Amino acid sequence: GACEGTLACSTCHLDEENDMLDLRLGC
Amino acid sequence: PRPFNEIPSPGDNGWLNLYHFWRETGTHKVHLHHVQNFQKYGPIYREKLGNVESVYVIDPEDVALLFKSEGPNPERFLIPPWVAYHQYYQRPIGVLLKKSAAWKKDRVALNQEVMAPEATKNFLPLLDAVSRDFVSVLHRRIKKAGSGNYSGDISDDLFRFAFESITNVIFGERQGMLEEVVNPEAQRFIDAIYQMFHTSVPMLNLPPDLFRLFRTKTWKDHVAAWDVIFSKADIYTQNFYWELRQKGSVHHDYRGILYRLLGDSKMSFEDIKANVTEMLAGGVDTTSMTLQWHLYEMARNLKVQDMLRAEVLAARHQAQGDMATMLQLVPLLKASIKETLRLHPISVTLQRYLVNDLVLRDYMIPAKTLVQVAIYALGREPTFFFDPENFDPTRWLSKDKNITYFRNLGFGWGVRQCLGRRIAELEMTIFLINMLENFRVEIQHLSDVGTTFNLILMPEKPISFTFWPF
Ligand code: HEM
Ligand SMILES: CC(C)CC[C@@H](O)[C@@H](C)[C@H]1CC[C@H]2[C@@H]3CC=C4C[C@@H](O)CC[C@]4(C)[C@H]3CC[C@]12C
Ligand code: FES
Repeated sequence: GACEGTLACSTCHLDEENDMLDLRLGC
Repeated sequence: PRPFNEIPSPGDNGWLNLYHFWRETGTHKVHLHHVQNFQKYGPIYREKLGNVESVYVIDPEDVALLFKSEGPNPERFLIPPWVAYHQYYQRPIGVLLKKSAAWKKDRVALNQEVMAPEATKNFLPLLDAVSRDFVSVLHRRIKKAGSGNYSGDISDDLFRFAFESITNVIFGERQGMLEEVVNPEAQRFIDAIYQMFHTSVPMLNLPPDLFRLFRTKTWKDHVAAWDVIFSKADIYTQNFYWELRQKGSVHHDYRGILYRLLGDSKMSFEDIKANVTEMLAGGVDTTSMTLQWHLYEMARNLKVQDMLRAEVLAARHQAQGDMATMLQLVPLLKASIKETLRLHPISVTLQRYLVNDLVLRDYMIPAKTLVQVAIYALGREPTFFFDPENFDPTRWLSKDKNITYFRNLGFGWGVRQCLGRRIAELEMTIFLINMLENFRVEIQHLSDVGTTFNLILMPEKPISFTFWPF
């Protein structure tokens, strides 16, 4: 979780969430 | 695994490559230069321009590999005139010009206030207020024209709109840039931003040693533009800081990003002020150019405009007027924004310096190499997008989750993606909701408008819209 829970990366992968996923999120 | 030197290339002489680029394509057409290069070399190539060598990629499959190998503190290409100005004139740098641990500390503090859902929900009424005033400007101009109609180039108005918006979310205060009589000093800030970008171009691909020697006039103009940016941003921050102490009151209502950062963050005042400067400058030319392209594509594609209007009207009804609820009921509109950035990116490329050796297309790319993804060329490439010249928002709604794989790159990717991404997306979605509810947009004597590289990509010539009340 590099961005630290602000929906600003995708390193926590376990409309905005949908886009981070194309490139569920743990946070 | 083929060595680096076998990657297709015009040659190893950077100054000769620069010479041919300027002569055949020109500085303001670097996006075309990328298109032509992939057609000449294939899906990967290297080119040394002046002092800077890069590997260029276009395939989303190679893009995926680049971003998977990314380290914790990514670095993109730094604009040398920007760096030289900050170093020489000793200006404090923000997140854009920082690296490693110092970048991370700023970014993490900023993300809490500008990226996180809990922070961004507060932006809605601040951005909605500005968009509603933009609508009123247009209705007023329609009344004055007397024809039930308004035609004009609204690029200047879009710059003012973008400025009102960014200042409202940062400062929690309206600057009055949408009133009939405008603050001339705020207008000077807007103009300087445009100048800073425009004057950056003739100095690209050159070391600072050569700037002042062969681009002395441009450098001087560039320095003057940054000085305006810094003067006014610093005055805004200074005034806000002191007025806060004059009114010394804890607030329960949201007061803006700056209030949040000054009130409770790990950032020093000097880091805060540096970053405010970068947020304000980032806020003006990008969303305004992107919105202009969107309106252009809606005027060019009247069936798509109709579809978007109908979705917005359904969403306003379904939400019973609540903006927060509405923003989850407009998937086609959000897609049309992705689609606008596909065809008309702000950023010609994304770039990363490799932390480790990396294989792309059976070529070994050594660590510390600069790798660039050609965003503009990707968006026009018929092998990666079906009918690329067609403005088709549904393209992004496809259940075929392969068609969209590493395609949405307008705001970059990962931990160092666009810092203003949420602000920009919200500002543009809210703007277009208000516009679609109030007006039909057309272009009389429609013609294809090209693109020019002014550091950011921009329409090559003015676009004159006609607005009808709906
Ligand atoms: C249509 C609107 C915009 C577009 C298309 C856009 C595009 C971009 C891109 C492509 C990057 C590089 C990302 C990467 O390297 O992965 C970037 C970075 C950045 N943007 Fe934007 N941007 C927009 C609006 C804004 C706004 C409104 C702000 C104001 C907050 C802003 C501030 C920044 C900053 C400070 C960075 C550097 C962040 C860092 O290095 O940590 N941008 N933007
Ligand atoms: C004014 C700033 C404080 C923030 C502006 C920022 O929101 C955005 C417009 C900037 C940030 C990084 C910039 C990129 C940095 C690196 C390059 C590589 C260069 O070859 C072309 C310009 C290009 C592609 C820049 C285009 C403009 C970008 C995308
Ligand atoms: S931690 Fe960055 S997206 Fe969840």
